[PDB]
Amino acid sequence: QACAKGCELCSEVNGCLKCSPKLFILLERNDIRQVGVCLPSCPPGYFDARNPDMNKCIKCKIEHCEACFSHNFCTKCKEGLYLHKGRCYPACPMECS
Ligand SMILES: [Cl-]
Ligand SMILES: [Cl-]
Repeated sequence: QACAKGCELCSEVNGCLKCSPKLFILLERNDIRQVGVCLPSCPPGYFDARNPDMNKCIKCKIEHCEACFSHNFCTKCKEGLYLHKGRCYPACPMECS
């Protein structure tokens, strides 16, 4: 008992579905069935979404994006860039040096 270590909610087929709140679920949609792992931190280019119940790694390979709510779609760009449909756009508010 009870699931892969660190896993709270566990499926015989898809593996972990909800990690304990310490950890971050990574859901690698690997061909073809989906499999979850529980990680202490997310892999490169994943944003780590924290929530009171749970944490999750969300793919966020968006240049100059600070956060993604859902897979590769930015919900907050770095200061001075403009966010439009999940992407980040310069310019660039005194002057722009
Ligand atoms: Cl990163
Ligand atoms: Cl923004």
